[PDB]
Amino acid sequence: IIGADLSTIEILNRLKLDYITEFKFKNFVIAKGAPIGKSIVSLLLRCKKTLTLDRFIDTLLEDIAVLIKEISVHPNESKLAVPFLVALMYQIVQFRPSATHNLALKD
Amino acid sequence: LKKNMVPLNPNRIIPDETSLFLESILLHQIIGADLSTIEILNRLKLDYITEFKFKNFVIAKGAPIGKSIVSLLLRCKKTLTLDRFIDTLLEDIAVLIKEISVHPNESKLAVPFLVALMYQIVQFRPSATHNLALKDCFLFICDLIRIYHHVLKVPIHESNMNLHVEPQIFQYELIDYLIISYSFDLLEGILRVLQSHPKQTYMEFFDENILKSFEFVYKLALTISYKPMVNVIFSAVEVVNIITSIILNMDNSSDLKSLISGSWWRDCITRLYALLEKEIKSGDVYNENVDTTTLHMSKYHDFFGLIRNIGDNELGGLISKLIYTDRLQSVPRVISKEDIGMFTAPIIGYKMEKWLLKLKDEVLNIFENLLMIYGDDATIVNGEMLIHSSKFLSREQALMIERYVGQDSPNLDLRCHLIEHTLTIIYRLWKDHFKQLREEQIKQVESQLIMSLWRFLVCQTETVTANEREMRDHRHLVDSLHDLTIKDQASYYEDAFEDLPEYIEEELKMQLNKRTGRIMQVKYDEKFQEMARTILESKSFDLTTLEEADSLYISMGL
Amino acid sequence: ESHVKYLDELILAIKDLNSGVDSKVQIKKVPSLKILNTLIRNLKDQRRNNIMKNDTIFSKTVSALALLLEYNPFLLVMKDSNGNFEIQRLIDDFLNISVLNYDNYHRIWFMRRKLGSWCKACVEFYGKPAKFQLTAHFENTMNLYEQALTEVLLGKTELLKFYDTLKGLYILLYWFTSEYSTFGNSIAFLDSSLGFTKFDFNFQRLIRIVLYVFDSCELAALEYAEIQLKYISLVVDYVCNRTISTALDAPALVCCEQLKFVLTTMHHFLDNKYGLLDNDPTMAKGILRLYSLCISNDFSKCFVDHFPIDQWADFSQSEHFPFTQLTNKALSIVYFDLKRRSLPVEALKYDNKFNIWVYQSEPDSSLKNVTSPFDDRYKQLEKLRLLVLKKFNKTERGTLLKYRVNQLSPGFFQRAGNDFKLILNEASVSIQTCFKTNNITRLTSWTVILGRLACLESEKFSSTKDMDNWYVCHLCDIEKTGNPFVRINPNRPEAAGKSEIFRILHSNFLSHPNIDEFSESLLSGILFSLHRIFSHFQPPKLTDGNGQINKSFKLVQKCFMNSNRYLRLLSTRIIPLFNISDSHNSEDEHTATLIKFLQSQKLPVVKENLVIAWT
Ligand SMILES: [Zn+2]
Repeated sequence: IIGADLSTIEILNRLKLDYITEFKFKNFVIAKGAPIGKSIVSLLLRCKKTLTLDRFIDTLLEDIAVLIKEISVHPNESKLAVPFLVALMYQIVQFRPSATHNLALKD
Repeated sequence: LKKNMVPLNPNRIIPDETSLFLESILLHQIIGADLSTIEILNRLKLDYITEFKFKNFVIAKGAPIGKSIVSLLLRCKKTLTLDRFIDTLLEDIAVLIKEISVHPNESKLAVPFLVALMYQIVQFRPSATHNLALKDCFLFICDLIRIYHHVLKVPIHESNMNLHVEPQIFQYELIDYLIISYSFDLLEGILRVLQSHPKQTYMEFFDENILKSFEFVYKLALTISYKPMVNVIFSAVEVVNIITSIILNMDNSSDLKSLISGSWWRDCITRLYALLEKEIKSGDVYNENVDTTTLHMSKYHDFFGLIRNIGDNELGGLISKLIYTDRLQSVPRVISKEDIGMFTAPIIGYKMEKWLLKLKDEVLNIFENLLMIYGDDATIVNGEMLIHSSKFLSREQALMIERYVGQDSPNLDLRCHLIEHTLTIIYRLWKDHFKQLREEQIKQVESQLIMSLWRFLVCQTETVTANEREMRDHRHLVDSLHDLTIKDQASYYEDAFEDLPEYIEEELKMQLNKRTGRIMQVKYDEKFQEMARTILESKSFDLTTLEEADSLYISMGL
Repeated sequence: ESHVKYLDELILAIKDLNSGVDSKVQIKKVPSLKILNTLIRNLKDQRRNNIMKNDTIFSKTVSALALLLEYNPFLLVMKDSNGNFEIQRLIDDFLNISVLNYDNYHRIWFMRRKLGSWCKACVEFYGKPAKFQLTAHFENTMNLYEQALTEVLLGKTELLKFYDTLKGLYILLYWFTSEYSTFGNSIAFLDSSLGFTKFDFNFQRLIRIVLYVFDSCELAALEYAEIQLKYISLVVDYVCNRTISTALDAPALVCCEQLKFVLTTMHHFLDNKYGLLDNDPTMAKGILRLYSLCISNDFSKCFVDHFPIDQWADFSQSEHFPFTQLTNKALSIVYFDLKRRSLPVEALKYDNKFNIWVYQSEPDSSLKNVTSPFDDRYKQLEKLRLLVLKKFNKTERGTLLKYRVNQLSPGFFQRAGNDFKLILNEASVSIQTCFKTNNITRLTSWTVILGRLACLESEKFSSTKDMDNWYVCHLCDIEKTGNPFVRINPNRPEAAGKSEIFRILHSNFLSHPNIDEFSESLLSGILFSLHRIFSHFQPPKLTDGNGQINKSFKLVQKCFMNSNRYLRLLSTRIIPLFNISDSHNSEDEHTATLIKFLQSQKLPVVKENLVIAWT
């Protein structure tokens, strides 16, 4: 994002979430003290092999959405990961607009 | 008209090979480590080099190193095709390994993972790695090993007043053991991807500096006066195998041979002779014992390495516990040295014997190769392949007959394959290279040559097997482990071993029978009886007189 | 049926040109080569369509040719002077029968093992002039098949030529993907030991070339899918037999990169929906075998990263995974085992019906095909599936002597078992009673058990050890450097006084009134067991004074001068055990007894082990 020193994934390599002790939605495990962007890039590498593009997109959308969701609805946890995950989600959406199926857009 | 042809694919997805290579770098992980290699390098900084830069490969002072690797990878995926992406990565990671290495104050923790990453870069597509990159990478890894000069130069025995009051720390020793072992493994990997290139282009790799640098590092690995690291001995002799194997399989073989002096081989082969006469005993592999006589695989370097899985990888958890994994640091995480070691299984000793017996098979295999290179006589095919190989054959028949029959170890067959192989290393030396078998050298081993041939010709009596009923009773006694092996192969892993039609297990009750004969040391194969017969009985040299020979034949029958 | 007697007379005709005596190899060109007319007669009686489909008159047909070429290694290198030796003529002719027998895994394994014998164990007689004329011949006939594989990209190729090109490349890659014992150093790209050769990168190049061809073409012929399954069969055979194959555990791998290659190759094979065919076990066998190599070892992460399975799941359908009922079933079992070892212990319960641990099933069923019970008669599949489902149980782990008592007295450890006094009495009642004369094999198994139990008796007062975690002996099985008789204890317990298994051994075997005819194998077994006893216990006194050689040293007299060399060199291994004691040998009289025994063999065939028995 324009004006930032690091890349968005490289900011998420510097973020942990220390109140959610174990995040997991669908083999998207984050540990307690682990870097979050470690888990994003693990999901990305794992789902490049498997999924084609229209499924790789909505897999990323629902997984990063669930992560934004339970970071958001929490009383004690800081929400610093959320702007960069929303910017990352925007980069996921607009990359190939023909490839993003519109039920993913609805959700 | 001709509606036969196979129709093409109109939407062929030729996969982007540099994307696959990017992904294989990003999820490269060495066996036993928790994090990936790039994900370990995200946790490493270098805080004495204040600014690293070679060719737009800037690392800051406190930045993660793997940040800069993945920045280089993403930046050079767009631009370079695969054969340039490879050598860009090779020279950039080489310059980073170089100036982390030649520095007085800086910790070298990044270096094992950068060497393992470099190995992953080399072997990914062996056709894509151009061999000038291989030449530069080979020279870099050889003088990288001469930088880490002291790892393969610890003395045999220490002072009596070498007090072991010391913090007893293993993390720096673990790092430079990983550096040396991954470096030798990378030398093997360079030469086997160079072995896969087309056979007209080996001279783009080899010059004077290649062979001088490997001569230094080969004298360094197969040591004489220092404590052996067995990890580098495997790779250092497999390099010599690749060298002899491509001298055999190139067309312009003279340029390698004219590039190699006689002193290179006669310093190589004496260390191979000193390696072939070492002992392989299960009960004291992993022991620390008397020097240079037992191949022993030290406790303090027991991990896998980049090609082959050599121990039980007891130091694989400590590679992951060498960093704090929630922190960006330069010095290592403290590993206590005497916490390891805790007694359950000597099966580990059996499989380490399996590797060491394959190592001796490797040594006498490259003997078998360089008989065929130097078919004419030289300094090196010079009759001491009667002395050392017949000493080896005689002792590994002797303590096979005295010690190993009925000891229910898996390693008996391979140990009686070695003798069955080294007879041929005698035999083609006898039949096809007699012009250099000097008369003074044959009588140095006239005991052991004749006795070793006699233990093959004793099997022509064969009043032991002669049937099927008691041979399977013998293989309950000596070879039950291979019954377990063939039943596990038959019920799980072999396509031919189901619905066995009473011609495929009547080959099994031929070959288990000849296997247990060859293990029981009576009834070897008839071909090896003939090869041992046509050395002693043949009149190329009078080993025995006619009244001394029948004194040997009466001790069978005859 | 018509020419089984013809081949049975032809093997006698081959063995009839042996020699004047029983020793015959004839490695040199004899100055009478008439049997090459039989050689031409052999392979020309093999490429035909009528009765080669019968098993026996093909197996004997090729066994006759192997017995011809075994006892005549000059026929291979006889230099049919076009430009080369005739083994180049033998290879490409031998390829045609194997490509005509592409589907039957018996008829190509059996051909390639003897093709291994014809170059490994037969062109060690020639070396340099005749190693490099067949290791170049395989490179040329492999260059030809990988060259002709690339002119199907330009589309002007044929179709049956495409078919037999794929099958011939399959057979050439099938020969070289055996274990190292098949092709030794006979071929210069299979040369290296340590599990990593020049053929490995070449094979990984050619399989990527044939996958590139499979991507480049487009065809839905059924038997093209049939020959397309054989490349993943070949790639699972490439990795399943470079394994070290320990005792009863998983056969551990040597190179993680080959596993990564095979998993990526068959995952690329499943992604493009290549090789789907009805009731064909091949891909299911590959998935189950490769998961069996990666159950809980160091390669489980290497399995789950390079063969990703959790993206074909689709729980909501009875067609549970996409591919085929066998492949979907095997992949469902692999998915079940991965999901089981993912979940914690408390999240899973024991079935008490199928004896497998299992998690809470589904809102749907989704647990049928994992335990349906298993499929049609594909005999390896259901045992692969039993191993995958039952390796989680963490029961009494498999042990060698526990195997050989469960192989002998079946179903023994349904009781206390690990208590030590009861197995001695079970062996005693089976060693005193249940034989009349029939067990000339079972008694040898009983005496190898009495050998191994003798060590396990010695490990108390060596009071912590147990029956289950006793893999091998620390003294009789593993061995160390130096003098091997420093390890055995002088003041170890005496055999008759404390070791009740020597009481068993003397009660049945050494006091039986027909020792000079047991059998040779039962003598060797009782000598092994007595070696283990006298290495773990002090042997009894060899003489009190009343003549009296004590029924075990008498067996050393009986076997030390015996006709076969095996009993001689095996009975010489216990002559040193008599020489090591105290309160029997403290003032050196057993030594003098063994000396005046070894000074009394003036017989010529005993000269070998005597020199051993002195030393
Ligand atoms: Zn024992």
